[PDB]
Amino acid sequence: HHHHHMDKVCAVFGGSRGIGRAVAQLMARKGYRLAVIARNLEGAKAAAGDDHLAFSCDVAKEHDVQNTFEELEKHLGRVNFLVNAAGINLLVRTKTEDMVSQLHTNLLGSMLTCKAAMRTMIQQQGGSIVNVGSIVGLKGNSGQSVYSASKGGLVGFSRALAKEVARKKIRVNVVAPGFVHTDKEEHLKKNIPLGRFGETIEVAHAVVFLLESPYITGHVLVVDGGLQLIL
Amino acid sequence: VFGGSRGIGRAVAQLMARKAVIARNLAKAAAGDLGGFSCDVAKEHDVQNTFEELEKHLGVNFLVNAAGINRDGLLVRTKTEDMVSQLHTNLLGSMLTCKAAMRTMIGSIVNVGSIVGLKGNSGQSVYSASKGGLVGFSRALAKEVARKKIRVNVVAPGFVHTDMTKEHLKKNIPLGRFGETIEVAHAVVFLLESPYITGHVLVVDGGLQLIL
Amino acid sequence: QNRLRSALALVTGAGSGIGRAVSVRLAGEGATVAACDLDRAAAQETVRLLNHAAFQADVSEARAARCLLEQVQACFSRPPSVVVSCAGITQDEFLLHMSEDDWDKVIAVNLKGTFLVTQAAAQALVSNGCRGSIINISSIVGKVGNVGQTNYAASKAGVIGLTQTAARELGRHGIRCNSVLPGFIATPMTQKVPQKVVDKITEMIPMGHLGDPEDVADVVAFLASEDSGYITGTSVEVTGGLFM
Amino acid sequence: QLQNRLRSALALVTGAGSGIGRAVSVRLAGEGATVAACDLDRAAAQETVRLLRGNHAAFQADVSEARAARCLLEQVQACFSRPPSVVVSCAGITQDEFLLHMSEDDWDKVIAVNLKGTFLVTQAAAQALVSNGCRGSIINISSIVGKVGNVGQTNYAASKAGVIGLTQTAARELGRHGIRCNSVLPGFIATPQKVVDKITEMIPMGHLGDPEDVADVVAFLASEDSGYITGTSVEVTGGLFM
Ligand SMILES: NC(=O)c1ccc[n+]([C@@H]2O[C@H](COP(=O)([O-])OP(=O)(O)OC[C@H]3O[C@@H](n4cnc5c(N)ncnc54)[C@H](O)[C@@H]3O)[C@@H](O)[C@H]2O)c1
Ligand SMILES: NC(=O)c1ccc[n+]([C@@H]2O[C@H](COP(=O)([O-])OP(=O)(O)OC[C@H]3O[C@@H](n4cnc5c(N)ncnc54)[C@H](O)[C@@H]3O)[C@@H](O)[C@H]2O)c1
Repeated sequence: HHHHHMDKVCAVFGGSRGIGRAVAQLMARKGYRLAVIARNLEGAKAAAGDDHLAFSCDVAKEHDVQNTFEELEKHLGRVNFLVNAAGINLLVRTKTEDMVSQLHTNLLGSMLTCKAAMRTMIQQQGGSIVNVGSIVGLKGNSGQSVYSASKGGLVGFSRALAKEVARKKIRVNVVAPGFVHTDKEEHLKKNIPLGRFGETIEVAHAVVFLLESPYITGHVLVVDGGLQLIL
Repeated sequence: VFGGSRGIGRAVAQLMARKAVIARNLAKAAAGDLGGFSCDVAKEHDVQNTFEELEKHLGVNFLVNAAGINRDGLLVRTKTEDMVSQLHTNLLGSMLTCKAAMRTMIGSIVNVGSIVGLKGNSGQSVYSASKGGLVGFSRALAKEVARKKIRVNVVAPGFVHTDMTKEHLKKNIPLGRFGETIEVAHAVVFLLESPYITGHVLVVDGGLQLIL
Repeated sequence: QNRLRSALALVTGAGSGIGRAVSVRLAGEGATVAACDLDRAAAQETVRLLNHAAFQADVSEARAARCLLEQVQACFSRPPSVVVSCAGITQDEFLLHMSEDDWDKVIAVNLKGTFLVTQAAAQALVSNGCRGSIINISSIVGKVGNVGQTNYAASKAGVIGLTQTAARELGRHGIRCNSVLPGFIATPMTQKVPQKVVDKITEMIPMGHLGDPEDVADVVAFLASEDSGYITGTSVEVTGGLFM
Repeated sequence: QLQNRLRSALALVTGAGSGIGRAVSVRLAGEGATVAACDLDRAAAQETVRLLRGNHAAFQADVSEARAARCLLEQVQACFSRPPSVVVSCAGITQDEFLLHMSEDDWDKVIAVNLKGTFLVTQAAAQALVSNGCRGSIINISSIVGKVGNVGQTNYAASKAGVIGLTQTAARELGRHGIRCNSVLPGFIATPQKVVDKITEMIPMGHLGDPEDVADVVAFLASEDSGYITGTSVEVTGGLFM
């Protein structure tokens, strides 16, 4: 935050979604000049109004990310906070068309996003990036084989990027949500230590926490209520 | 053994022959001195064109993914053309393999990853995102197929070479110097012949895992 | 009158280093900190920096651990909603030369001490039906190990499995148990490390400097708050990239 | 078939009286390794020897006691004129109780045997191999519980998790001396009813593991084939808590 010039500019990709909104709402009350950005411009415009800006982008396409990054920078300034919360979710059932798709918007989408961010964060020698993953990316889950690879490679990527640019005073962290109420279950919640599914804002606080911890980089902060202990 | 012409792929083939080589470039030289083809990891249709050759030749108890490309470079210097390449080869390439091999085995699959896929490394952003993806992928595939008497595992080797220092990055390694392809191959055959072991990432370490 | 207004914080080993920094951090969140420490002289020193109260107890002792929760609960008329175990020592020696005394000392204080504090605190919360958060300070050494710290790593790795277990049992009661894995922090404990070795580690750390005990206290303050209401049975790392 | 990769190895297995410890002694002796059985019950350890050519010998020593641990290594080097190049710690017990009601006795007994017991054995074995300039492979058994934790096992999970950190440290110091130190993470093994049936359904494979399968990884880690694997934890859980 600040007392005059909003030098705390954050970019939340998929800010119109569930996790994206909770982050964009929480940081707004803290003093962060955010930019709600998703595939739907109208969904991002309403989120921004309900100052802050709104952008339309597709993290899968490369030239669309580089275009938005320059568009984002010119209207708010140099971005020193990045939040990637724009991810989507059997054997011998999934077509190859679906594999490449969610391997580009979940994994490659964050890679291209972090790449465009390092062109301005390295020059300013400051910044902090948080990538939204999952315990499924590490521990895995039945029926979510391809989704596990996307959030799994994000773990190795961020930590590799963390050690690469840490001397530029830039931190790259990971959050690993468990089960959340976004856009059977009672027997599964019974196994969960807390006994309930995680709320959207509960993940947001974990994201902001990593954005504000000046000595935490390349760490996967898991928020699952102890789900990683039962599966 | 996918990518069994060079690297750890041939080493797995040799140790297994002592007790079906699939590489990009014809790959027959390895078959000239091993018991028991051409394919690329990126194209699914090419993978299917290879698994179809298995029924006529043998008719796929063990599957080893050792094919991969590792080109170092910074994230800002790295272009999209190579970002998609390593991902479709090291990650998606193993995903398309385990899928076509799921037609049979109704089995033991070992995916050769890396230590940098779990802990990361400088200048290896894309390669870490590639070898790190097959970690959770194997975890999810295991839980789904373990009841089918099929088990998938991951080998995460450290620094594999002919004790090439770096310089001098061998002094940091507690176990003398670098590891060799043969030693890594002994871990692959181990996980393949070990019951009640699935979804485990065995680390051909050498003490490297204890540090960065 | 802030984030942790209604919270009652029990911080063991709050007479120096992180424990003192945690006490300052939590008190800044509007919490009344019950600074516990083996040395009362250093415990009262923390209270004067911050109604607050000081307590003297040896966490390795079962009698001193039970009575500690008895003295605190009877002094504030309420069980500690926040329990932070920072009581730890270092008796480092090579594996081939480490004595039995060097082993039992660290284990009794760091591992057993954490157990007794976590247990008695858990018993105090459930007895009153009170919800809270149990924060045990482990280390990055408890994940990868470290040269000369055979007894320290075995104690810090034990804290993780201890806290994860407690999080599975106290989850139904409303008690969250978490672990913190800090790297080399600018504390009196790291003052025992030769300056030439500190500089070498400083090079190893990706960020390129030692951590501040307030940065560790920032994590503790987050785990104690309701902002981490869905966070339990985890291991937060404050290493600055070290041993990732 | 293609076994006997331990023909010149002296194997020391603590807690080889029954269960996994006994199964390990069979697997190692099956590969021509001179097994030195060690257990709290002398009769139990001597029984295992009878189930094994290499002129084996059983020893009685409380691994929790520092004296019995050091006397153990001295008797082995006096009976075979050489220190054990293969050391596997299987000596451990379980005393389950809720955290809110776990007595100090339940805590100390588990820690002293599982954690402190492993420490004393690993140390004395390391001191033996280094002082003689011998290369070896130290193996320590640490259940999957000591990684994720389990209800009623606060003392057991902390002890087994401590073993991992204990081994990772030893593997770093003894790396220069050519002594590999690894850890094994077994799941739930059928070793000496309603609770068991629920555990099987939880396991992805759908059944309890065998003590022989636990001895499989042990035979590998102690062999030359695993000569570059040190400070690594191996899981034999059948997919449980992967
Ligand atoms: N400082 C670091 O670099 C670092 C890194 C990782 C983990 N840790 C852990 O974080 C915790 C905080 O350490 P620190 O940096 O404050 O070290 P420190 O040396 O500042 O802490 C020592 C304090 O602990 C108290 N204490 C020691 N044994 C006790 C006992 N048996 N009962 C009650 N009190 C006791 C002492 O009174 C003393 O005030 C430690 O437990 C340590 O293991 C520290
Ligand atoms: N299913 C399981 O019980 C299970 C699962 C995973 C891992 N483990 C671990 O693997 C190891 C092998 O287990 P097991 O199946 O043999 O259990 P077990 O119940 O068969 O082991 C009992 C044996 O351990 C010996 N022992 C215990 N404490 C001793 C001491 N202080 N000194 C000497 N001997 C001692 C006893 O003599 C006895 O023969 C154990 O340490 C256990 O922690 C067990």
